Amino acid sequence: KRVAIITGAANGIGRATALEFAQAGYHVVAWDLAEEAGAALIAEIADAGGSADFARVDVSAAESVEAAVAEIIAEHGRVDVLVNNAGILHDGQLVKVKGGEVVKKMAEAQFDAVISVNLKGVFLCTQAVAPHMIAAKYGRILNASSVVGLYGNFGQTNYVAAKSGVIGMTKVWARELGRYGITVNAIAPGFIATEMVQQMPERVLEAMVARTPVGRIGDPVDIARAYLFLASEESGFISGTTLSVDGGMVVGS
Amino acid sequence: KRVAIITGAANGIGRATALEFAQAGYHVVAWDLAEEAGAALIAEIADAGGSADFARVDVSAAESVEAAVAEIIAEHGRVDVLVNNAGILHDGQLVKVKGGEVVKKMAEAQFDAVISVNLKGVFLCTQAVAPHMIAAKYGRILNASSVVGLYGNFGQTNYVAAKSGVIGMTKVWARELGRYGITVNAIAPGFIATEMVQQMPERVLEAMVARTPVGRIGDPVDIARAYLFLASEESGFISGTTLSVDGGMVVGS
Amino acid sequence: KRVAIITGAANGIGRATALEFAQAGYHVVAWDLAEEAGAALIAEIADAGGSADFARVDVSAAESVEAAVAEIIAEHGRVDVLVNNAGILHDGQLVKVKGGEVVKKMAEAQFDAVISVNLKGVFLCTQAVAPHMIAAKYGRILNASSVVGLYGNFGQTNYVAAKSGVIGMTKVWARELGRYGITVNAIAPGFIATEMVQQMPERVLEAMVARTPVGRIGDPVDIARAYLFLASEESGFISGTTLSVDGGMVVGS
Amino acid sequence: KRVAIITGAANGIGRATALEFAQAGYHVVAWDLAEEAGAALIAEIADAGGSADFARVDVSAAESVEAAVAEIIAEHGRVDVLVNNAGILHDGQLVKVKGGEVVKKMAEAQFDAVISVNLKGVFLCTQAVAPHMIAAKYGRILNASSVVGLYGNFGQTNYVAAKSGVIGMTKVWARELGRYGITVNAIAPGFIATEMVQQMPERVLEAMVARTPVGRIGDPVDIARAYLFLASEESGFISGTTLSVDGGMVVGS
Ligand SMILES: NC(=O)c1ccc[n+]([C@@H]2O[C@H](COP(=O)([O-])OP(=O)(O)OC[C@H]3O[C@@H](n4cnc5c(N)ncnc54)[C@H](O)[C@@H]3O)[C@@H](O)[C@H]2O)c1
Ligand SMILES: NC(=O)c1ccc[n+]([C@@H]2O[C@H](COP(=O)([O-])OP(=O)(O)OC[C@H]3O[C@@H](n4cnc5c(N)ncnc54)[C@H](O)[C@@H]3O)[C@@H](O)[C@H]2O)c1
Ligand SMILES: NC(=O)c1ccc[n+]([C@@H]2O[C@H](COP(=O)([O-])OP(=O)(O)OC[C@H]3O[C@@H](n4cnc5c(N)ncnc54)[C@H](O)[C@@H]3O)[C@@H](O)[C@H]2O)c1
Ligand SMILES: NC(=O)c1ccc[n+]([C@@H]2O[C@H](COP(=O)([O-])OP(=O)(O)OC[C@H]3O[C@@H](n4cnc5c(N)ncnc54)[C@H](O)[C@@H]3O)[C@@H](O)[C@H]2O)c1
Repeated sequence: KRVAIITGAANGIGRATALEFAQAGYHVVAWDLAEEAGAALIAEIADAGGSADFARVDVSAAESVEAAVAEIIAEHGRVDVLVNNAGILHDGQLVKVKGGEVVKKMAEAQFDAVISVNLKGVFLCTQAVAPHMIAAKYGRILNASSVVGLYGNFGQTNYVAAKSGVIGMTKVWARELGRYGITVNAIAPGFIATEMVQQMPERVLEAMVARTPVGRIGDPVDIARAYLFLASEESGFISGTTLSVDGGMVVGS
Repeated sequence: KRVAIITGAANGIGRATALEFAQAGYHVVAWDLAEEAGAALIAEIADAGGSADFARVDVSAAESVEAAVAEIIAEHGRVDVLVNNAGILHDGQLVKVKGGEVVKKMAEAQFDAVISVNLKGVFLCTQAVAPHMIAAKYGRILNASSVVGLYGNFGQTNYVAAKSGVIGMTKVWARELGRYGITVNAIAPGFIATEMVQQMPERVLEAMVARTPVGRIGDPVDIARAYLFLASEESGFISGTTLSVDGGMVVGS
Repeated sequence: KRVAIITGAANGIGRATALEFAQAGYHVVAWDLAEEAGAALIAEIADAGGSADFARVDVSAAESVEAAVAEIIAEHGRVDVLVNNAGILHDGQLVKVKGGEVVKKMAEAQFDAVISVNLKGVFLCTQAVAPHMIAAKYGRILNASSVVGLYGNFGQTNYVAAKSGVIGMTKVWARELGRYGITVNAIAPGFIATEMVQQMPERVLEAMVARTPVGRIGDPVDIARAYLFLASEESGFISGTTLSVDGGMVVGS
Repeated sequence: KRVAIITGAANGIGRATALEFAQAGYHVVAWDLAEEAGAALIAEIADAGGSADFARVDVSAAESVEAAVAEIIAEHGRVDVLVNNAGILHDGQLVKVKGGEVVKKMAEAQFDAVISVNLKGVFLCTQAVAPHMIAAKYGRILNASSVVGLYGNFGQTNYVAAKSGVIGMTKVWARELGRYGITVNAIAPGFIATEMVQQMPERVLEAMVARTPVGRIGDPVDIARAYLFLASEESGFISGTTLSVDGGMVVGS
């Protein structure tokens, strides 16, 4: 069993990814802040007869991430795959104006928070697993971007900055780590039925479907399967790329 | 069985993709100009326990394409998949000057021939199977682009025009056909050792590999499995995209 | 006097560009199929104290292009700038299915004619001018692409193929011709108020503006001033790029 | 006189941009940390008969930025243009290895410092001028990206993240601000002859020119001119775009 670390595993796309990798025979190491959801995931994988650990790790805390990787290596001796999927949102206009003045603007903290998890988290986790991958002459680095990182989107300064930034780091690490048997790719999901989207008002959802050529909101499973494909020992000639899984949706103006 | 049309099936990437889809349990229809190699493909397929047909088809000839699609429908009733992989190269600088005179230039015919096969052939083939995919409310269209369609390349005015335009058409068709259960994607391969590439000077291949982060020339098999994955019934939320399989290679200037 | 060839000069963007370049002090050579509007353009340029010639040229016809470049060399001894702006539209769905049958489809000739003018024509004009730019060790090649070359669009298989493909050739030629003092660039306009556009249903034009961030249809002079800038002898470090002038409009799906 | 804020104005591209805007008749407010160099710039602009102020502003510090904008509005009543050109570099591999042993890795504070100036600072500055531009129904936001944000680059994890992220933020702001007469664009310079590049070894510089189609390193004035064009009151239909000024250079792997 190859070992795969999936961050943000306790919910949504990471939950699906975690499940898919386990069913495929990976030993899954699941990272998240959400401990109850974490244990629930493990219960789900045990019910499906898979092999996996859960660990409470903050991807944006260097000391937390370093300690987590050391424990994996001491227990299992290898990290084959890292999926950097942990994320957060705090949308809002740069400045929101009505009646001759600013009624709201994106809080400096809201900006910093989203960058810390969605950009800096990717850097920390990858930096931490890389030396092991190099020594093993193998690895798979898989980074969560977004369709929104390609086109931009209203109200998503911080989130777009992070997710376009993640594609950039993916291109760098592709170049640096190839010569060591490591590939580095990103995935850019469209609208996916995780909890945020499933809570959207009725009119907004059906417009989102109408704007999507294939005719639906995507499922976490769609992305999980995409990560599994990219992680294959047979996907050694795929590196430095961004695979869109967005039902053909392009974010109009 | 699901039916997959693979154009340019007789050699290289087409041949591997044909062998690959039939092994996965598709019924393959192989189209190519090269009858001898086409027949041998079918033989190899049938010996391995697969099912396939070959037909001599010039993808650039509308009448040829239309008849061949009608034959398939008459025999098998369906077209689940089309891989538009057939292509040719005829490289050359736009213009080559010396002694104050043009001494060589990309001939009109050689511009036209690459356009005809690599661009127009993709249009004709897709256009012919499209109505059958619509009625069945299911389809997979898969188009052969190139890394060089992304970045451009010295000496390839014609090939790059075709391969960049193929991505354009991929985006249109995704828009037009998604409503009918059809996805439309492209693959853009990097350096892949087909016949011609295998016969390139050792020194040149070495420099090509040196420019490739994962550290080798690619194999037809790398591409074959990429189409297979995009062609999956479980890959229905991937559409309008360009999947790069280039080992991380970026064509620098 | 620097000499600038403007193709499709009789109307729309081309007409504004010729007026613009002549006002800046270029000697303009206007190429178009439409002599009536062509000859009037020159009259107006002359009225304003500028310098310009008109020639009836089919940019898709190699002989007619070659002869016309020769005539310019014989008269003026030089070509400093070529603006490949000549274009045509013939839209339509790839196929249109009803009653279980194809009731309309993009005709082979529709596809071909747009490719011929919008892609081939750019190749022929650039090929014919290039040796003179090479001898002079100076040149500016400027290619008409479209916002729709970046994102694709419903109903535009042919137009998108050609415009995405024009960007591809722009990248090749930049690579081939830079060492001779020549830059090669493209512009991708959004919604611009030329003939057909100005005649579109008010309600449709209103929808198009609503999709445009800066809140209006563009004007041909928006484009003409962008070519002039790229054409500048002080724009010699811009090459291989695609300048978008689209008011921030992104063609949603 | 329109008012333009140029950040990182004391050296390199910022200095040339400040001089170019002054010569165009803008009142320039130059921002930088480098005070002596700040005074010298003002003295240069005075010698050329222009109008300009210098202020010591750390773009990464919210309090400093908002105090600086408030002083501009109190003194001049308007901010027409912001060029966010300030930047820093701290290069190095994610993980540097020899002997299957890690000899260096990108320090966390190294990652954080570059993100702080090159990404967050852009967000702070724009956010600080934007309400005034909205009130006035006019504005030009112009963000410094890099060719490296397009293709990635060995040893530039932190810098590429920032510069690719800046492009993302550019796309968000285009969407949000267009309705108020405000445009938002990025420029992506190639290799430009500022101090760092100028200090490069002979052999590395040679190869850099060799790999640049137009045959030289760019000059800061190349980029100054491009910012000026994009900031023109006649460039109101240019928004949401990234103009490359890189001499046709594409960063090979
Ligand atoms: N779902 C979408 O609509 C969508 C769209 C586009 C792109 N994406 C990408 O897919 C990724 C996951 O999206 P999602 O929809 O499943 O969201 P999600 O909320 O369902 O899951 C995020 C998980 O990450 C965890 N998490 C958060 N912060 C963390 C930290 N600092 N350390 C560790 N763990 C942490 C959360 O607790 C949560 O379980 C995102 O990073 C995003 O970039 C999603
Ligand atoms: N192999 C590479 O290095 C590489 C790289 C980048 C892109 N590609 C591409 O992927 C595709 C396959 O490349 P390949 O390397 O396998 O080339 P290939 O020469 O090995 O195979 C091409 C096949 O298409 C057939 N063919 C040609 N013209 C035709 C026509 N008019 N009608 C029908 N059939 C026809 C040929 O007979 C041949 O069997 C190509 O179209 C090309 O666009 C290849
Ligand atoms: N105007 C737009 O809305 C728009 C938008 C996006 C991209 N473009 C591109 O910019 C260019 C100009 O578009 P436009 O709106 O000004 O359209 P237009 O119809 O007003 O002008 C087209 C001109 O090209 C000429 N022309 C056509 N065919 C020719 C041939 N074979 N030889 C010579 N000359 C020829 C026509 O006579 C006409 O004068 C087009 O090539 C188009 O691809 C335009
Ligand atoms: N010149 C090149 O080779 C090149 C190539 C690509 C992109 N760029 C980009 O264009 C921009 C300019 O590059 P340059 O080469 O001209 O750089 P430079 O180092 O010459 O100048 C950068 C300026 O920013 C100032 N600065 C730094 N931190 C600051 C802070 N926190 N607050 C305020 N001011 C601060 C510096 O003192 C300096 O004057 C950069 O942002 C860079 O991203 C440059």
